Amino acid sequence: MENLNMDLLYMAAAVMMGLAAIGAAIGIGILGGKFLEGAARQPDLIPLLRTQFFIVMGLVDAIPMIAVGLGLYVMFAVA
Repeated sequence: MENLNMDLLYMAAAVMMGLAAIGAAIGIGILGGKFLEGAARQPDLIPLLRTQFFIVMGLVDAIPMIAVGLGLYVMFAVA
């Protein structure tokens, strides 16, 4: 109950920032890897900046899961 509560809040964060933060990780990797291989043959002036949008597309993916996993981790510390 008290134990189950810490179990609930633990596995909640692992379903949360497990799921998205890895989806983030691969997309920064996939998209931002390929998108800079667009920037390379071009100058790295303009399409280096669009390549930001893509690694950032990844960073935002993990953000609400790491902040909710933070809220779940602080709630674990109470429980």
